[PDB]
Amino acid sequence: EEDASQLIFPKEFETAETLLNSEVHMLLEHRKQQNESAEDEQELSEVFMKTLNYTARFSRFKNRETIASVRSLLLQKKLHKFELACLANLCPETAEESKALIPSLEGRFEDEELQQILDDIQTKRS
Amino acid sequence: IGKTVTLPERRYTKRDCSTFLRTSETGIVDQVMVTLNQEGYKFCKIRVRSVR
Amino acid sequence: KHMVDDKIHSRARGPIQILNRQPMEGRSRDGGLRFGEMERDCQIAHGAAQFLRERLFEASDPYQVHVCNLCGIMAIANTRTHTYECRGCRNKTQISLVRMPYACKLLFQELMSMSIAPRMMSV
Amino acid sequence: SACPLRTIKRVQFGVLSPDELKRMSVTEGGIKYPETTEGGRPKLGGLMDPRQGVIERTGRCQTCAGNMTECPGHFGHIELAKPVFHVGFLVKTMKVLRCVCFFCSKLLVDSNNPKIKDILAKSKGQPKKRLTHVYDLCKKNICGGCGRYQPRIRRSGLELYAEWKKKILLSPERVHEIFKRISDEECFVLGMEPRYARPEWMIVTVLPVPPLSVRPAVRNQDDLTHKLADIVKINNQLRRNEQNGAAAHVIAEDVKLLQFHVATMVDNELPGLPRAMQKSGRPLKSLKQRLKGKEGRVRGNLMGKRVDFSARTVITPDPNLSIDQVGVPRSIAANMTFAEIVTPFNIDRLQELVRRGNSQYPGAKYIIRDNGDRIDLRFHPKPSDLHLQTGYKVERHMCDGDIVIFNRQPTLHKMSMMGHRVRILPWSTFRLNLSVTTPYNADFDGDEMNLHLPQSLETRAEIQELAMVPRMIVTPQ
Amino acid sequence: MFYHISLEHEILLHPRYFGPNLLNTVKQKLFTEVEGTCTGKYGFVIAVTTIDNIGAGVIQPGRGFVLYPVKYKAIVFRPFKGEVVDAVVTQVNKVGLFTEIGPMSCFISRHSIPSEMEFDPNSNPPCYKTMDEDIVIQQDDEIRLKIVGTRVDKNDIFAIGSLMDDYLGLV
Amino acid sequence: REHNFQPGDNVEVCEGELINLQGKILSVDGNKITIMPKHEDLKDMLEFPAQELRKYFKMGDHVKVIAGRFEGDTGLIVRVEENFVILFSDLTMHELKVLPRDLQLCSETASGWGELVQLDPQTVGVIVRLERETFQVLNMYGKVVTVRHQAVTRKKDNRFAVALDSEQNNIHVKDIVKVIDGPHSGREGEIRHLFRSFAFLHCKKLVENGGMFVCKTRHLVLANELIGQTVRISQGPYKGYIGVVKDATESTARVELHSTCQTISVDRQRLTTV
Amino acid sequence: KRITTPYMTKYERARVLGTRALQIAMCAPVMVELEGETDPLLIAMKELKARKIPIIIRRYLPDGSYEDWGVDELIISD
Amino acid sequence: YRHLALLCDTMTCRGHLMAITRHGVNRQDTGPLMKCSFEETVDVLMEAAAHGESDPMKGVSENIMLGQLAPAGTGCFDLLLDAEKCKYGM
RNA sequence: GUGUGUCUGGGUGGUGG
Ligand SMILES: [Mg+2]
Ligand SMILES: [Zn+2]
Ligand SMILES: [Zn+2]
Ligand SMILES: [Zn+2]
Repeated sequence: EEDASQLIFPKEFETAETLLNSEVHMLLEHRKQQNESAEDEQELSEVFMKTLNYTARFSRFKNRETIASVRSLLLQKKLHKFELACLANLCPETAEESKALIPSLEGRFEDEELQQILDDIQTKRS
Repeated sequence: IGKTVTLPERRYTKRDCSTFLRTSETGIVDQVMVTLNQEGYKFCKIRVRSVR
Repeated sequence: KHMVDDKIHSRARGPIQILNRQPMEGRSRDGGLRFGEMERDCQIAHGAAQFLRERLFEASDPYQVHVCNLCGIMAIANTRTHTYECRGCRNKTQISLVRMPYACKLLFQELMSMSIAPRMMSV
Repeated sequence: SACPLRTIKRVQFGVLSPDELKRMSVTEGGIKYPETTEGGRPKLGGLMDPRQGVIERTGRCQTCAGNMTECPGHFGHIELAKPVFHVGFLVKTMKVLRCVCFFCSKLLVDSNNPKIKDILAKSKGQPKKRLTHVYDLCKKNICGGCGRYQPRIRRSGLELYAEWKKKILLSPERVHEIFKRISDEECFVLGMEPRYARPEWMIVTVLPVPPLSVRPAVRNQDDLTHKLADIVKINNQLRRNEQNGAAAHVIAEDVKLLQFHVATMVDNELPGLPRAMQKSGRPLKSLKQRLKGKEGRVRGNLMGKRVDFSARTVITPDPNLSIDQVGVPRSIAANMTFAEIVTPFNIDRLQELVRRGNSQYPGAKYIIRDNGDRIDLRFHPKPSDLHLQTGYKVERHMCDGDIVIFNRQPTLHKMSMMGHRVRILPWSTFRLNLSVTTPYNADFDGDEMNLHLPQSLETRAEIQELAMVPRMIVTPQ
Repeated sequence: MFYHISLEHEILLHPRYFGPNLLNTVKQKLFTEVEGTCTGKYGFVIAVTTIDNIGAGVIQPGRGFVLYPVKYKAIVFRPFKGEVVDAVVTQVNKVGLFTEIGPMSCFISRHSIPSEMEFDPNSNPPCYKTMDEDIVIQQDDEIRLKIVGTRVDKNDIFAIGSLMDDYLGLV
Repeated sequence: REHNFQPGDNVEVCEGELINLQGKILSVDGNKITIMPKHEDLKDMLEFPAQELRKYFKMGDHVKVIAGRFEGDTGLIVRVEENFVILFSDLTMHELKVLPRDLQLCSETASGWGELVQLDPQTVGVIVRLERETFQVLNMYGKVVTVRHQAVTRKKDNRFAVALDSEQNNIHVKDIVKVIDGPHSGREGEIRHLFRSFAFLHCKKLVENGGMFVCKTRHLVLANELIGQTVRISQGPYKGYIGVVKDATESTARVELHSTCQTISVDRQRLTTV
Repeated sequence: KRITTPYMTKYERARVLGTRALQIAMCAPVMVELEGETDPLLIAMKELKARKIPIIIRRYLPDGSYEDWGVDELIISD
Repeated sequence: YRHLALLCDTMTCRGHLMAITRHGVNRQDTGPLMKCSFEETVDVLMEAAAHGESDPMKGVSENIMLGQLAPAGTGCFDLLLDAEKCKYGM
């Protein structure tokens, strides 16, 4: 019943704020570090480290400064947080690829401006 | 009174339908009679004696 | 002819009636005693609400049914297969276990048989 | 049980919608076969459908996988060839019928009118009261809409006669047709909730059938199942007659008998109409008879019910006991038990109580472990089972000093049931101090008394703090 | 996918933990309980590092336990439709392609793929491999694929993915 | 032929200006339904019957297999074609494809384990398939044999089963054990079997190959007569009294005294039989 | 602002003794030095006299609000 | 005098003379379940079903039928665990 | 080298406090 093209979300999931793949990578790293700093905890589950290394493989950035900067720039335009995180994790090579990737983008943003921000985030990629 | 009823269809060819003494009651069996009822089946009466 | 031995009776847990799961009647059938309406009146007069709750609900016929949260109808629960469905309003998640006397479930089921919908909700 | 346990904040009442009943019933396609079984096999679609509940002890349900105790039963439904008046909502049916238009199917007084809006605004807030004033003011003749004059509705048993003053027998089909097209706002201002009680739902197009828990069997059969058999036999006869015979008089007679059968299933105390008298020489016990009586369901099983952990024996005097003490026979104390929670403080004592067994009086009966399992001590379990650990619950026999509630009928006033402390005594009578004979109004000429053993420590503490004999020497009356 | 969404959980606490470290025991119990769920909707949970507040401890009548309703922002694992996610593959069957996202075992059907990719069982690793090795779909490589479906079976979190769109993979 | 269409099955429309619209069946009728299903964001009501319509379940849901080779299996199908339908099931790992005729939402469920039944007074078995139509129970030699509820002659399990091994370990009912050797040995298992030389290994996983194994227990590693007899009390305060023992323990016994209504519990050392 | 009576009713005492006894029964840590008493009820009464019962009583006002009162905050009936 | 006063006030708190019968007691908005417990259980329940009357479960009788702790004496309040007071424990 | 099914549903009469 849920659909991304119309950008329709349930009542609960709409109000939430989406965080990037690098963001969950950083939070998982902090959680793992304080787990190493924990007060004699039990062994962790396979699902946690599985997701952790999956986010590690999906990672494109490692420094928090760039993450803060890209989060600052990406909220300037009316780009929804789900497609924002999708673009941050994906980062294709042209605007048409982004348009064909998420079908909600079609019509909302012109190809020129979308290609501009795509080239900008690709230059900011390290 | 030990009474068993057969089942229509091993270890359990019959079902036990025995009559037991009343749970709160005790006594000495003092008179047991066996006879035939009106229609010819076996019919028994057992008198239990309890000194109070 | 009246003796104490023919009148003494005790019951802790034993047989129950078939229709409602409350204890049976009589000491010949080992049934236990009736906590009647005036006993309930005296217990609320004490204010011993917990003792009254235990006597009526817990000490007689404890039971628990799963009820849907949307509509107040009892939902199908398959605990071993670990699925709970309120077939009738297309719900499988908003199901809540509710502790009630078996007599209350019986009464609500006959009311449902009478076309009355005793929609019970935890909201 | 993976569902969140919670209390009931409120109970909403209403009328089950026919489509809701259809999508609620486990019996897809309805119940069509009066026969309860086929050669001993429980027939699906019959009156002992295995989907509805559990056929026999140690049997499993089909709708759920619960056993006899676990399964709370599931409902079936019968699709009726023709609708019928629900005898219970009959007077409500007449009142709504006279309130609304026969032909226009609109309110006899328009809601849009400002003065009528003011009249209902005085009565907004209460549905039954609003319906009462609406009925009182219509008690009009003509509708606005069409100016056809409304008839007068009269009842003769179960059928409805519409008298224009051509007197016609108002069939339930026509009433359902009238009620179907009434608007929801008209329903609300009429005094009925459109969400829960739509006008077209009192007329029985679909008859619910209860689970097997409501109508249990031994191979005797509950009379409710007998009425269901009669209803479904008449319903199948009506279906065949509509399909094949199509004679209006036999259809009308069958519909009259169907109305009689469903009404007698609901209420078997109709004046004038025949009693649903069985072939056994015994009148029926309908649902209304199940609920209404003092020995019925509400007053007989909900408000007051038979309880476990209770004793009764005659009472005799005993001046040596204190007023708050009660003598208890050995057998009575050895029979009922108080579930004690195992602690390291009492682990050794409770282990000894377990070891002594149920045979000797100062012993125990059950051991409820932490997992909810109980082990009986009459079966002589292995000592590995008898090893107690903290958190277990041991159902020790009633020892001295135990708090009991001591009740004598008739329970007139607050002192009719009082907390007492147990003192074990040889003979078979409860013993009382002579002072407590006055609050109980108890004599010693064969008086019996009812003992109650509170099972939880919370209940014991509240009886100790509220209902003990010293705490209630002075009465507030 | 990764939403910082509030989640509500109820903690049933034994009275033995009613000590000086009562609330610490509450937090530890919440961490131990909430992690690893495979319920149909909410699924896997990532909320160890975040708590909003712990509600008041209501003593249930007749039971020793206590209710601690804890509000906290959490990270959910739920299915969705019409979006494409970076993925890494797992062990692949002959006709059906098994890909993995975190611990979620995704699936792909054979004929839904465009014809530029076909299975080659004669290849030594049994996996979706192209003839020209242009894009190799095998265990532990970076790819892209979309998800439209949702699946539940006896509280085992499941889904089916699709790759009808072209040009996806190392992008 | 017959038109055996089930509620819960989805259909598709071929003709008209309403092509490729899928909706969930909400009611069932004999031949002419004129149903009003919930299509995908359709604001217009369509009343079209089931005669032309074909049974195609929607995207990603789970279906059940009634007939065919996968009889009673739950399948999940994602394919839109007339004669090609593909599934990944739970009983079967090796991928085969099943016909849409054997796909609906029937109540045959093959998701299941460990239920105990008796075939001999001593020998027991572990069931693998939990169905109302085929009770298939494994046997230790590595086969599958069908049984029935009325053909099994159910006997209550005795909880005195203490299986024991050669590594000098100690294990009872509801215990996890391991084996040093085995293809899929070394996993969690629940042991409830009444014998001393053999013990079954338990898995709730796929039941074809990697969910059952057994080998001999040499390699496993860790992690009354007095009732009714007439007795004479020859000692103690109750000396000389005559009774019949009702409940007899190893130490004490309960005696139904003939001379009095009381039933006393006396030690067996003070009981002398007739 | 709390306006309910500072005294603690017999019903409040009965309930708080019962639940404190139930808590001590399943090995909740005590709040008073024990002379050696065993049953939870007498120990709970000892805590009550010591005013060391760690339970907040939420008195529900008829208007739907409430007033949380600690057992230490209330005054013993005896 | 308190019990006489309470009887008189209860049966005169609605303006009219509330007779202690089926005719006075069951006409108030006390709730369908309490009224059904008192008298004419079937009539009250059918009227409630017709009018969609909801029972707010604020009386003792309703909670007694549903088996829940009544709003009576030992159930007219809640108990909350004083977590701060638990910090003195050992 | 073990172990739970305990004839329900009505009616009539008598009796105890
Ligand atoms: Mg008298
Ligand atoms: Zn529902
Ligand atoms: Zn069932
Ligand atoms: Zn009109």
